[PDB]
Amino acid sequence: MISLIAALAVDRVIGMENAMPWNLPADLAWFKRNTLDKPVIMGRHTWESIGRPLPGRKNIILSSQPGTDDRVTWVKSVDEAIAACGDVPEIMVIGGGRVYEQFLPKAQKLYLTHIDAEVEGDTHFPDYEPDDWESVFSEFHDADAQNSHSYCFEILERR
Ligand SMILES: Nc1nc(=O)c2c([nH]1)NC[C@H](CCc1ccc(C(=O)N[C@@H](CCC(=O)O)C(=O)O)cc1)C2
Repeated sequence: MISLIAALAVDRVIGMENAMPWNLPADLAWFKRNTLDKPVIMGRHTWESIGRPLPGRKNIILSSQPGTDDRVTWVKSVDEAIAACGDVPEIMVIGGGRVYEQFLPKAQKLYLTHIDAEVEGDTHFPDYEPDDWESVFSEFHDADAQNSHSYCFEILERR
Protein backbone atom coordinates (compact mmCIF):
# COMPACT_ATOMS: atom_id res chain seq x y z
CA MET A 1 0.00 0.00 0.00
CA ILE A 2 1.37 3.40 -1.01
CA SER A 3 1.40 6.28 1.46
CA LEU A 4 2.32 9.87 1.30
CA ILE A 5 3.55 11.97 4.22
CA ALA A 6 4.12 15.57 4.67
CA ALA A 7 4.09 18.89 6.53
CA LEU A 8 2.21 21.81 4.94
CA ALA A 9 2.13 25.41 5.69
CA VAL A 10 -0.46 27.90 4.62
CA ASP A 11 -1.64 27.01 1.24
CA ARG A 12 -0.13 23.59 0.52
CA VAL A 13 3.41 25.04 0.75
CA ILE A 14 6.30 22.69 1.47
CA GLY A 15 10.07 23.14 1.96
CA MET A 16 13.30 21.98 3.44
CA GLU A 17 14.24 21.71 7.03
CA ASN A 18 16.45 24.83 6.92
CA ALA A 19 14.07 26.40 4.47
CA MET A 20 11.49 25.94 7.27
CA PRO A 21 10.75 28.53 9.70
CA TRP A 22 8.97 26.41 12.18
CA ASN A 23 10.17 24.21 14.88
CA LEU A 24 8.14 21.27 15.78
CA PRO A 25 9.79 18.30 17.36
CA ALA A 26 6.35 16.72 17.81
CA ASP A 27 5.98 16.73 14.02
CA LEU A 28 9.29 14.76 13.69
CA ALA A 29 8.22 12.26 16.32
CA TRP A 30 5.15 11.84 14.35
CA PHE A 31 7.05 11.37 11.11
CA LYS A 32 9.45 8.96 12.69
CA ARG A 33 6.79 6.81 14.13
CA ASN A 34 4.97 6.66 10.87
CA THR A 35 7.96 5.94 8.60
CA LEU A 36 9.97 3.69 10.95
CA ASP A 37 10.50 0.11 9.85
CA LYS A 38 9.04 1.04 6.45
CA PRO A 39 10.58 1.89 3.10
CA VAL A 40 10.77 5.43 2.20
CA ILE A 41 10.92 6.95 -1.25
CA MET A 42 12.33 10.35 -1.90
CA GLY A 43 13.69 12.55 -4.58
CA ARG A 44 17.34 13.50 -4.86
CA HIS A 45 16.77 16.96 -3.53
CA THR A 46 15.28 15.71 -0.34
CA TRP A 47 18.09 13.14 -0.04
CA GLU A 48 20.68 15.77 -0.25
CA SER A 49 18.62 17.79 2.12
CA ILE A 50 18.75 15.09 4.78
CA GLY A 51 22.37 14.12 4.11
CA ARG A 52 22.41 10.74 5.83
CA PRO A 53 20.15 7.76 5.40
CA LEU A 54 17.37 7.59 7.69
CA PRO A 55 17.94 4.97 10.24
CA GLY A 56 15.46 2.17 10.62
CA ARG A 57 14.11 2.36 7.08
CA LYS A 58 15.05 1.18 3.65
CA ASN A 59 15.96 4.53 1.96
CA ILE A 60 15.13 4.56 -1.77
CA ILE A 61 16.07 7.54 -4.00
CA LEU A 62 13.95 8.23 -6.93
CA SER A 63 16.24 10.03 -9.24
CA SER A 64 17.06 10.14 -12.92
CA GLN A 65 20.86 10.51 -12.49
CA PRO A 66 23.18 7.85 -11.27
CA GLY A 67 23.46 7.95 -7.47
CA THR A 68 26.71 8.79 -5.72
CA ASP A 69 26.36 6.98 -2.49
CA ASP A 70 26.29 3.33 -1.54
CA ARG A 71 24.37 3.82 1.56
CA VAL A 72 21.02 4.08 -0.24
CA THR A 73 19.09 2.41 -3.07
CA TRP A 74 18.99 4.27 -6.35
CA VAL A 75 15.90 3.96 -8.48
CA LYS A 76 15.14 5.47 -11.92
CA SER A 77 11.38 5.37 -12.09
CA VAL A 78 8.12 5.02 -10.28
CA ASP A 79 7.74 1.43 -11.13
CA GLU A 80 11.35 0.74 -10.26
CA ALA A 81 11.00 2.19 -6.87
CA ILE A 82 7.89 0.28 -5.95
CA ALA A 83 9.38 -3.02 -7.04
CA ALA A 84 12.54 -2.20 -4.98
CA CYS A 85 10.28 -2.09 -2.09
CA GLY A 86 9.25 -5.64 -2.76
CA ASP A 87 6.32 -6.90 -0.71
CA VAL A 88 5.62 -4.73 2.32
CA PRO A 89 2.42 -3.60 3.75
CA GLU A 90 3.15 0.13 3.38
CA ILE A 91 5.54 2.28 1.41
CA MET A 92 6.11 5.85 2.50
CA VAL A 93 6.54 8.73 0.08
CA ILE A 94 8.46 11.51 1.69
CA GLY A 95 8.79 13.94 -1.26
CA GLY A 96 9.65 16.24 -2.51
CA GLY A 97 6.99 17.91 -4.75
CA ARG A 98 7.36 16.03 -8.13
CA VAL A 99 7.68 13.01 -6.07
CA TYR A 100 4.57 13.63 -4.12
CA GLU A 101 2.71 14.24 -7.35
CA GLN A 102 3.89 11.21 -9.13
CA PHE A 103 2.63 8.95 -6.38
CA LEU A 104 -0.50 10.56 -5.12
CA PRO A 105 -2.28 8.86 -7.95
CA LYS A 106 -1.12 5.55 -6.45
CA ALA A 107 -1.42 6.58 -2.90
CA GLN A 108 -4.26 5.23 -0.78
CA LYS A 109 -3.30 7.20 2.20
CA LEU A 110 -2.12 10.52 3.48
CA TYR A 111 -0.37 11.59 6.58
CA LEU A 112 -0.37 15.25 6.83
CA THR A 113 0.65 17.78 9.38
CA HIS A 114 -1.04 21.18 8.81
CA ILE A 115 1.13 23.89 10.07
CA ASP A 116 -0.29 27.11 11.22
CA ALA A 117 2.10 29.30 9.36
CA GLU A 118 2.24 31.58 6.36
CA VAL A 119 5.52 31.24 4.43
CA GLU A 120 6.80 32.11 0.94
CA GLY A 121 7.90 29.16 -0.85
CA ASP A 122 8.60 27.90 -4.18
CA THR A 123 6.75 24.67 -3.68
CA HIS A 124 3.32 23.11 -3.06
CA PHE A 125 1.90 19.84 -2.17
CA PRO A 126 -0.44 18.58 -4.86
CA ASP A 127 -3.92 19.87 -5.04
CA TYR A 128 -5.81 16.81 -4.04
CA GLU A 129 -9.55 16.44 -4.13
CA PRO A 130 -11.12 16.20 -0.73
CA ASP A 131 -14.31 14.48 -1.93
CA ASP A 132 -12.12 11.61 -2.83
CA TRP A 133 -10.41 11.34 0.48
CA GLU A 134 -11.81 10.50 3.84
CA SER A 135 -10.41 11.98 6.98
CA VAL A 136 -9.85 9.12 9.42
CA PHE A 137 -7.65 10.72 12.01
CA SER A 138 -7.17 14.33 13.18
CA GLU A 139 -5.51 15.92 16.21
CA PHE A 140 -4.83 19.62 16.72
CA HIS A 141 -2.16 20.97 18.99
CA ASP A 142 -1.50 24.38 20.29
CA ALA A 143 1.98 25.73 20.00
CA ASP A 144 4.19 25.17 23.01
CA ALA A 145 7.54 25.58 24.68
CA GLN A 146 8.56 22.87 22.40
CA ASN A 147 6.55 23.69 19.40
CA SER A 148 6.87 27.18 17.80
CA HIS A 149 3.63 26.82 15.88
CA SER A 150 0.14 25.13 16.17
CA TYR A 151 -0.17 22.07 13.94
CA CYS A 152 -2.50 19.34 13.06
CA PHE A 153 -2.22 15.80 12.40
CA GLU A 154 -4.44 14.33 9.96
CA ILE A 155 -4.68 11.00 8.18
CA LEU A 156 -6.91 10.53 5.16
CA GLU A 157 -7.72 7.40 3.26
CA ARG A 158 -8.87 7.21 -0.37
CA ARG A 159 -12.61 6.49 -0.45
N1 LIG B 1 5.08 15.13 8.60
C1 LIG B 1 6.09 15.44 7.91
N2 LIG B 1 6.89 16.48 8.45
C2 LIG B 1 8.01 16.93 7.84
O1 LIG B 1 8.67 17.84 8.33
C3 LIG B 1 8.33 16.25 6.56
C4 LIG B 1 7.52 15.25 6.09
N3 LIG B 1 6.39 14.85 6.74
N4 LIG B 1 7.72 14.56 4.96
C5 LIG B 1 8.71 15.00 4.17
C6 LIG B 1 9.82 15.68 4.80
C7 LIG B 1 11.21 15.12 4.70
C8 LIG B 1 12.25 15.95 5.55
C9 LIG B 1 12.90 15.27 6.80
C10 LIG B 1 14.04 15.92 7.42
C11 LIG B 1 14.69 15.37 8.53
C12 LIG B 1 14.26 14.15 9.12
C13 LIG B 1 14.81 13.44 10.32
O2 LIG B 1 15.84 13.69 10.95
N5 LIG B 1 14.11 12.50 10.84
C14 LIG B 1 14.55 11.80 12.06
C15 LIG B 1 13.95 12.75 13.15
C16 LIG B 1 14.84 13.01 14.47
C17 LIG B 1 13.92 12.69 15.67
O3 LIG B 1 12.88 12.09 15.27
O4 LIG B 1 14.18 13.01 16.85
C18 LIG B 1 13.99 10.37 12.00
O5 LIG B 1 14.69 9.46 12.49
O6 LIG B 1 13.00 10.11 11.29
C19 LIG B 1 13.16 13.59 8.48
C20 LIG B 1 12.48 14.11 7.34
C21 LIG B 1 9.58 16.57 5.91
